[PDB]
Amino acid sequence: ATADAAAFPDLHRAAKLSSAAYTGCIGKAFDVTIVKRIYDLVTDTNGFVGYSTEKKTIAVIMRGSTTITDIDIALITPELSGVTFPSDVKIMRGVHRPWSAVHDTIITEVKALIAKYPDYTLEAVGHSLGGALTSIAHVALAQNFPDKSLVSNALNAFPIGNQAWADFGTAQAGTFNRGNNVLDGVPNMYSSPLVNFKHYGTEYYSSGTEASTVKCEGQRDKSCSAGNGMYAVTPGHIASFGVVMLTAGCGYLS
Repeated sequence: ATADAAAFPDLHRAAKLSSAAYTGCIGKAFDVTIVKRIYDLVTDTNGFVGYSTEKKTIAVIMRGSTTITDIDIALITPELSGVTFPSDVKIMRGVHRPWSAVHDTIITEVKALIAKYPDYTLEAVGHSLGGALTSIAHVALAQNFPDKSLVSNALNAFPIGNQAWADFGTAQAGTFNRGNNVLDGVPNMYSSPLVNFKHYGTEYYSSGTEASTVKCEGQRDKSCSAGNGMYAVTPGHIASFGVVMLTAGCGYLS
């Protein structure tokens, strides 16, 4: 890993937006005006779609679980509208199922927003399960909207598929970032050789400050999550880039 303080402001924003999704902010989440509220009861999938006039983006913000204290890790062949998966790609059902429940609703709203704001770029963000969802959202958006710039920020996320999945994620135009925190073992789930799920993207890592922010080398840099000695839901999971989930508020008076 190498120092990359310059990465911190965008990841800090991503963490604020992710916190807003847990809070259930009304009208807006910081600079994002929320135009559509995404909800699936059975999969408890929640999130927001909207636009930022400040950033000139159309944003998909996914919530994590309402509890972190079960998830289906059976690998399945995924199927999503507007996405063409190679035959060997497999994703865990516990992420494909909730995403597939909301996929068409999200794509439809993004397409409507693109018509209204045709110069805006795309972004996707979320924390924990919301970050795992963002790792599929990245591919859904890249495949459905190949003429749009795209940046996705998955925070504190576990990996969701096999090597063919990770390779397919890497193949997409657009930038997928995995922003992780000290003292959090969730990104280390499913790393055992017998299970062998694979990350993609560029990992960034911090202890909550700009100065501590690094850009990691490869998927499992031992200076970042892979080396932190943690597994699953440990104390650092609740925070990302200086934001403790649920404590950011909404930016109402900013």
